[PDB]
Amino acid sequence: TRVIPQVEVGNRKHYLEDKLKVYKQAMNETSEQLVPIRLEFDQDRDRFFLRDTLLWNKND
Amino acid sequence: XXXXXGRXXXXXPXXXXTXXVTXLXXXXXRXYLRFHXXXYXXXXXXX
Repeated sequence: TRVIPQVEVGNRKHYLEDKLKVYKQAMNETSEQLVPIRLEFDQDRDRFFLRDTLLWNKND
Repeated sequence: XXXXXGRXXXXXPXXXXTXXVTXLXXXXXRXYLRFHXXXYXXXXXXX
């Protein structure tokens, strides 16, 4: 018999958010300003190498 | 053969409503907080 808070899925913990903030943002939204984000890291620089592109809402 | 006056028209193949269209040109025809820095044991501990 135990009390287990949760079981990790993919070696991660579940994400728990604030619902009041969710409704506050959702009920006062007007626009969807989108930023194009580009990530580029070499190895003969900072140690890891990684490249990716992404879109991010600035009014978030 | 089909070339007309210097124009090279040779390379061409030679062999509801029902509108009729002209051929050859189509058109209609995580982390949860720990106790410190959460504002207790910073106003407390009568021991």
